[PDB]
Amino acid sequence: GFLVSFMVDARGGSMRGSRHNGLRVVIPPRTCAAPTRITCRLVKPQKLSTPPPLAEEEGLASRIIALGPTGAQFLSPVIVEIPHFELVVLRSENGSVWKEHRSRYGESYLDQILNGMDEELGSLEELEKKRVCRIITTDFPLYFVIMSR
Ligand SMILES: [Br-]
Ligand SMILES: [Br-]
Ligand SMILES: [Br-]
Ligand SMILES: [Br-]
Ligand SMILES: [Br-]
Repeated sequence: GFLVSFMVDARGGSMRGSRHNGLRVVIPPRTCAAPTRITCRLVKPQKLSTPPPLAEEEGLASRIIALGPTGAQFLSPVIVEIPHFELVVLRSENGSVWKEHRSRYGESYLDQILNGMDEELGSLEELEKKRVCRIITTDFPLYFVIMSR
């Protein structure tokens, strides 16, 4: 099931998914007060009871991302990079409603978010080229998914 599964604590850590094709979770130092097992698994939209409702011009650009523990709340933002097949990040807190995810910090504060971490994050153009989307979030909802429009 799980593409990513690792223990992390206040020192921070990260793990690349086992398919080694862009999926990656970065938990910077101090974002995580107590020891936590961080996970990620991908779900097929049909496994869902309420899939993302799309308008005519909208499609899914990724599989549905389930980050664990569901509902985790970090002390500062964490980074999740997701491969995709305009791109918007949708999230569903408990699986019933879907809304746009917007990082209220965003890409201009990436260095501050990383908090000294010895991790190399590539630019947005470098992510474009690799077809990878970077989600900056301070919590884990039941689902993320990348949507095109
Ligand atoms: Br992976
Ligand atoms: Br990777
Ligand atoms: Br606190
Ligand atoms: Br909805
Ligand atoms: Br954020």
